[PDB]
Amino acid sequence: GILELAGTVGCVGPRTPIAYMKYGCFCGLGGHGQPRDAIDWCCHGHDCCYTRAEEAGCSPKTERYSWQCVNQSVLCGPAENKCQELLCKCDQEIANCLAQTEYNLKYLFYPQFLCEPDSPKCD
Ligand SMILES: [Ca+2]
Repeated sequence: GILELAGTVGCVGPRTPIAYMKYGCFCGLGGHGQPRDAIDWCCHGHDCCYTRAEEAGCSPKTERYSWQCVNQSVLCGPAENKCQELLCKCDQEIANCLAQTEYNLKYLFYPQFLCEPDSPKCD
């Protein structure tokens, strides 16, 4: 859920999870176009992961799962069901992806209407 997502990102990265609430073309609700930078690419991959999760009958925004932060690393506990395993994997992935990125203020609160119609395909 959003709680785990915020927590996992906060656990590994150098900045507040809120820094990615509205950034570039993909960090934030929905998203399309050309990912503006490394951070935006992390969000694109995360959007893709969440979509796969949603198609599997999971609820990315609220489905709770067990995890732990040890030495700034996300540990996904033994998953009970597939959805818990998938979501933790998704959040763990974006948290790791964002950890070594540089933040570009020009993309903070970037106007979504400037984002192109075509987006990169999901893996
Ligand atoms: Ca998004």
